[PDB]
Amino acid sequence: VKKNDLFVDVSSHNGYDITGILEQMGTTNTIIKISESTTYLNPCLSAQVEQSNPIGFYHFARFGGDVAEAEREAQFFLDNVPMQVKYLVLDYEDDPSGDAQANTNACLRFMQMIADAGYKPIYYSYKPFTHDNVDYQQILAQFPNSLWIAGYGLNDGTANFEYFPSMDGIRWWQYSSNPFDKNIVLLDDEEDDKPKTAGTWKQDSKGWWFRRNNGSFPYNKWEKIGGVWYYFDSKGYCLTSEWLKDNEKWYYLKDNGAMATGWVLVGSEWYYMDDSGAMVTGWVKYKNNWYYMTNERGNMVSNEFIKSGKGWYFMNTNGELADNPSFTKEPDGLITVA
Repeated sequence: VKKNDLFVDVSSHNGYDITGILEQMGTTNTIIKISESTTYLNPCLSAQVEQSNPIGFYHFARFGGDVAEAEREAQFFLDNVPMQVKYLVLDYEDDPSGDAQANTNACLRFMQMIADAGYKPIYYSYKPFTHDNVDYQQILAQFPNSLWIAGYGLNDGTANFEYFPSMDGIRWWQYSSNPFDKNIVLLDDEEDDKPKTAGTWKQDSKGWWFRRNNGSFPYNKWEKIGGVWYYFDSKGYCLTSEWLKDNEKWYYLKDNGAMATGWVLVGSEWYYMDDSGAMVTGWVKYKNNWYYMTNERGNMVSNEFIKSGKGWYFMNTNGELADNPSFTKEPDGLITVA
């Protein structure tokens, strides 16, 4: 998954049919409850797996601050993982001990075991609980960017940035349980592999071209090099800081030539491209601020509305704000948080 992707998390509380909530949510990404303690298994596991595309599974912790117990709970969990996925989650939100350090050590042990098994460990919880019962800084010390934090705000079923939990290392955000658990991804999955580069970059007085291994070079095409997409013009130079329309869609090649993904600053204006590099039009929220973006006839427009109090204010060409809010009721657009 990548920044701003969504996923649902379920347990027996969701039943043997989760096709409905996956449709409402508009994704098949799930994290499914496998187990709890050393003796309980979610009986809906196989149906839920079957109806979705899991990116992880989770375990509901009951070990408190007892390390030996955490070990046994991890093994029971691991022994019941039905398929390989990137992540396995430690759901730590109940039965903490009085000793906050014992709690931390037991969490670290659970997590260390998931790693040793060849998965990425995640610590899941909510802020006030985490603050009272562990040293999360010690978790992040061993497992950077491994947190999945819950913080619902008004819990009205949408992601509302005002209530974003502030903690270091948050990878994913459970932003609501109304009417089922909803999550948004804050960080791209890690890709700790040496990128390829099937050739060598050359710079001449006109620009950058790519000499492939075989001596030829890309021209009039997209080509992925070192994991990154570039577009090369008819003369073999990669485009830089330029718009490109390809098959009806709009792409933006950054100053280093890489196809923009996500929010990208073009001069002084913000544009949002999806995971594929294709510009998204209409209303898109960027944390607290709203942008209405269009590209009719190749005329690229980014209407920015800056938040202030309960209102949002249009920003003119001269970077000037109106005295009064342009709107107080948010449009129903795409919410991004990064």
